[PDB]
Amino acid sequence: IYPIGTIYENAVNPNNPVTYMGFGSWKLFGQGKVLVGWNEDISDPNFALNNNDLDSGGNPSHTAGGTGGSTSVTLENANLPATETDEEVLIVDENGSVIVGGCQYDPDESGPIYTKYREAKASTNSTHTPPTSITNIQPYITVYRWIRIA
Amino acid sequence: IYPIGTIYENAVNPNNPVTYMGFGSWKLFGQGKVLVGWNEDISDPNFALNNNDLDSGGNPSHTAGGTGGSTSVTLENANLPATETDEEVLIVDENGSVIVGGCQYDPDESGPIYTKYREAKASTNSTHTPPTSITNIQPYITVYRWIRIA
Amino acid sequence: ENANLPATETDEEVLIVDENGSVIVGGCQYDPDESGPIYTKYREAKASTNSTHTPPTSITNIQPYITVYRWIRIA
Amino acid sequence: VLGYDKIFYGRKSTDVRWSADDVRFSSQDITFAKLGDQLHLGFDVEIFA
Repeated sequence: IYPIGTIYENAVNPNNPVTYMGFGSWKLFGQGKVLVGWNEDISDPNFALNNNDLDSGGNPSHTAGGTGGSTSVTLENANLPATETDEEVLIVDENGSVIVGGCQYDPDESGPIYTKYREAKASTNSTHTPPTSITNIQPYITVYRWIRIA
Repeated sequence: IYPIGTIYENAVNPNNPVTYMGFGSWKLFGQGKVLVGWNEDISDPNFALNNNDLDSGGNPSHTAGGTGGSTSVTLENANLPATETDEEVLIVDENGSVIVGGCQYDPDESGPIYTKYREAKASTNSTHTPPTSITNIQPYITVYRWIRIA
Repeated sequence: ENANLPATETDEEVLIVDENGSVIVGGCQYDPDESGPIYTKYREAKASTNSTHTPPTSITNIQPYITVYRWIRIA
Repeated sequence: VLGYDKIFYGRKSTDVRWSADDVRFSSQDITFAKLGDQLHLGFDVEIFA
């Protein structure tokens, strides 16, 4: 009924296919992996070609056991959309209609001035650069699955 | 013992599932897919009307033929946390402390004429809308599925 | 959520506020009349990017996959 | 130099001052607050005082 190298499971017991199922003996195939159909089509990225098996040319056969996916994906500046600031703020360019001035006609001393710092790249989130990486998956049907050897 | 529609597959062998299962015929399924629950839970996220599953009015059963999501995806502006750039930057207002000046002595054009350009919106990573698309594939061993025709 | 983010730096330059800063707003404008254009590029503050964003929309995870009824035999 | 604002040693430029003499100065500005004694190790002559 259950061919060579079973696709098999159990939801409950402690033990192998020998004690509970009783015909054969088992181990967990795909531990932490989440099963997906290996199509004769080799394309769809985590559904496609084996992350164990591949040719010496790289070609993984349409074939099973192949791996895809992992726990935690992180957000790097390759991942972000374009955006605008949320107001009118003064950026730095040489057509500008507002001239910061060459120098102070400033006969006094203590009438309050500023130091507008050097025009540079305007830094967001550099306090936490690497920060949070959200979980990329769906809720678990996960149970200790002993897949009968044969 | 195994009606058509129970968990229906074969783990390794390239060939169909008849050649072993020895009862009848079995037809391959799961190509570019995965086994998720469609629960009797009717209002559950994936369990109500599977993609092809609908009434004309939209109502399937609480039932199968399921689909949803894909591994890699990325943001639109409304996908973005609440961003603020660290070091304190000036912006437009009518309320401010910083006097611009609209005219002056710039009697000598000879001063360094440093004119930052207009008040505006500051583009972050404007180069690309198409961010990095985090794989939502989760650790996944592609396992062969030939579903039982009966 | 605003924790999660690469650090970012705006695609061209603009004026931080540091007390070593090169450019200078002057001790005051020289503002003889009202006709010399006033303004304020206003006091420094946080930057604002997407306060149109409160908590956002959330891009899906689970991948196209048969949603079926796992049949566990009750006992 | 001495000044009403501060007692300070400015950039004290050398070589040929060009459009890039400006951007050459901005580095020494931060170096005034650097205090690390390394910074750009400026070949363009300057003094912190």
